[PDB]
Amino acid sequence: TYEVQGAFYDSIIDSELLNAQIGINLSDKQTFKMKSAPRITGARCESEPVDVGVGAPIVYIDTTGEADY
Amino acid sequence: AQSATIISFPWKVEHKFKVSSIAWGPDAQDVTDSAVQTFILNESTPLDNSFVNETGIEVNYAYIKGKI
Repeated sequence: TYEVQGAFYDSIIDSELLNAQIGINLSDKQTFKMKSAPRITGARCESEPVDVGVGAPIVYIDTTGEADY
Repeated sequence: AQSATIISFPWKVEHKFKVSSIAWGPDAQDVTDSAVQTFILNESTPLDNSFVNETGIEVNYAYIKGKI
């Protein structure tokens, strides 16, 4: 989790003072969270105890991250 | 084939016959039976009877004999 600081600067203040960060206006403190990578937590095959015939075997894979694609 | 056979059936002694339609389900089964139907073979209405092959000692329910 990072805290970011916004700012603007003009030619009035040089690179030096920019490094010092005095006279340059600064933003209020806001911290943002980094969404974790897609994490796998459990992989397992399972179905009902097959009596006869062909039955569908399911695949149970468990993930615990965060994404959209 | 919906038809089974008893190869040596007792003679003159009746019998109660039931046929069961056993099913089978994924977890278990269940059976529905037909109504009882008793029958006995006698000297009335046999068929497909072409097994009378003389052998010289003809043992029969009506007589036991030996012929040449």
